[PDB]
Amino acid sequence: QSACTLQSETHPPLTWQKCSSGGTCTQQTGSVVIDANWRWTHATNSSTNCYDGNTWSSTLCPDNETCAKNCCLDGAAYASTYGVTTSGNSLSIGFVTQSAQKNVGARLYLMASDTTYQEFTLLGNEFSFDVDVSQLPCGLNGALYFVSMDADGGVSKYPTNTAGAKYGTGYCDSQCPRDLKFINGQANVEGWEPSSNNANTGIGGHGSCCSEMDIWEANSISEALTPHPCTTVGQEICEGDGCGGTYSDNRYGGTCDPDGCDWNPYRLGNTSFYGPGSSFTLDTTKKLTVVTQFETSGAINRYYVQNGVTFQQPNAELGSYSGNELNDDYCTAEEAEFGGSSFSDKGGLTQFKKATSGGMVLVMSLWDDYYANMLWLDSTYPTNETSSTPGAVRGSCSTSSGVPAQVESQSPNAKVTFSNIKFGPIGSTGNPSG
Ligand SMILES: OCC(CO)NC[C@H](O)COc1cccc2ccccc12
Ligand SMILES: *[C@@H]1O[C@H](CO)[C@@H](O)[C@H](O)[C@H]1NC(C)=O
Ligand SMILES: [Co+2]
Ligand SMILES: [Co+2]
Repeated sequence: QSACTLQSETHPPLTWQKCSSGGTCTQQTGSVVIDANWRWTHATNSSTNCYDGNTWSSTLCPDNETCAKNCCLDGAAYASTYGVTTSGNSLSIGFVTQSAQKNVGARLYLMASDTTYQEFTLLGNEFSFDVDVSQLPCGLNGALYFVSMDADGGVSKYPTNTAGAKYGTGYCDSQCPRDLKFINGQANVEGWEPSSNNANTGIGGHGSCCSEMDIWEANSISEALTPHPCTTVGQEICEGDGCGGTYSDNRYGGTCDPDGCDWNPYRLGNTSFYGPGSSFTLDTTKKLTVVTQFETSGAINRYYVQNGVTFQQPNAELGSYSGNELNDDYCTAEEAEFGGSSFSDKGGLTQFKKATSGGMVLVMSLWDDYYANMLWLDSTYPTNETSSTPGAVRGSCSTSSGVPAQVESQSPNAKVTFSNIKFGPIGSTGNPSG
């Protein structure tokens, strides 16, 4: 697709700190851009929609190529349409925003310039941020994560995409998402099926796969840390049910691991570590700091800080694994005790290390889950299981929780605030900010 300018595109600014082994940090100035799926897609020479509700224009978009030629993405009113605001080093994302229409959530990328994504090489480094999850109830996910996207949003590989990173093109993740309206400079109208339960979405004939590092998927009740390897590291189109992932009949057929090697302290047995109020180690009514370290072995270490008190990732025991480092032994024991072979089929942390060794794009989002009600994060899942089933209970939310229409109606003022991002060599991010 191309870009149109009926609505101006001004990326909300956002600063962050780049830290050095020598003990100082310096401020960087970036900005955030909203993903192309949230934008108005219209004809290049008029205001006629190419996509509206959950259907495409049969005349403007008779096939994927013609559609991309005829159609453009327009600019975003970040605050009044999408409930997205920044201030200095802080980003806030509202849940439901009512303007001329209702909007739910946002998926945003950190930019290096107004036309390019910021890339981060995670391996050997650590990533620190502060988060307020206090306004996130059951069924919501305030996510901070990385994916192996192209810095230009795909423009160099697919010149029929001229909109680029400036308009949030090129997304991919470990679900091989098929709800994307444009992939590889072509629309996704061919094979489009509107969502049975969402007036605004559907599933197309193509998806977009890449490696995904879920640093933070969380609400006020539950939080998880999850790497997801893919057999192709970077962004790659997939075909229909061959995609696998949540959007396909079979989730395990494809090139990505959609489950991941997840570390959720509640799921692993420490039900007192994280939750609302003073009965938990980390009180989710208050801001907290989350630090994630990518040691060169390919293992992942984690610690938290709240009110000046530091806590490592809590220790877990699972099969023959004992510790608090997310390593090969952990992931293997997880598969043995909780089930599944997706993570190891896709090459585990060794394959994942290929993603963290290269550049990844930072994503911040707030979403509700039209497929599984976020039960996989904060409830018992599958819902027919009980606590006797190992790993079934991931959080304290009811198995009835997280119905999108219900949480949208009941908690429209929900929001997440990410702030004070700091990145650099392991051991460096706790030093003074410049
Ligand atoms: O927060 C950012 C998102 C970006 O996709 N990360 C999702 C992870 O790839 C894991 O995804 C899922 C794992 C299990 C069940 C799921 C059910 C519905 C949707 C997603 C599911
Ligand atoms: C949970 O983890 C915290 C922090 O490591 C620890 O102090 C606490 O004793 C743990 N509780 C349980 C029940 O494991
Ligand atoms: Co095709
Ligand atoms: Co180690």
